[PDB]
Amino acid sequence: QKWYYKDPQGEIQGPFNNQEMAEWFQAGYFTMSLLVKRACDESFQPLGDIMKMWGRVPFSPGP
Amino acid sequence: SRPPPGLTG
Repeated sequence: QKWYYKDPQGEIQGPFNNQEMAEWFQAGYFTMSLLVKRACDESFQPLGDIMKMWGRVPFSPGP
Repeated sequence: SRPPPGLTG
């Protein structure tokens, strides 16, 4: 549940929780090229690749 | 609400 992303300079920001990531995503700060991962993930992935592979990003909330 | 560290909006 520990999210990281790379900023435009390549610096790794985080960890952030699901709610913080979801808020920033809904506010529009993230393009689908933003590179994200949790500590437990294999590699950074752009949000768009996560969407193409899973149909959703894990931090998106819902029922 | 703060912006994401390393991003500005």
